[PDB]
Amino acid sequence: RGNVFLRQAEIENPLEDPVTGDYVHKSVFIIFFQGDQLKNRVKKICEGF
Amino acid sequence: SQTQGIQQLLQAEKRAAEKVADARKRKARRLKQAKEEAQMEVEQYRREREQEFQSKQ
Repeated sequence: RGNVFLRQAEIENPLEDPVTGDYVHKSVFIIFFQGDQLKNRVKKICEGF
Repeated sequence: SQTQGIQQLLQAEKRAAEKVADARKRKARRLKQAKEEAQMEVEQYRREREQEFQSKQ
């Protein structure tokens, strides 16, 4: 339910994944939120995926 | 561009910190008022006790 701006950037020449070997393109779409509960559950979710 | 609103957040928190600082000043001024009131009343007490001492003496 988060509503803060988006620090956008893109990664070119995607060096392989550290542990598998997949040279697949990457990017970052980052946002910051104040709620501690969010800092728990959102990060739990992202670790999940 | 988005740093504009991040700076808006910093403005809000700086205003809040100004409130905390002025509220610490309010605490300290309350302590000063406590000192002044206590010294005022104990001065009245001391004067009264001296007056009763002189009257009884």
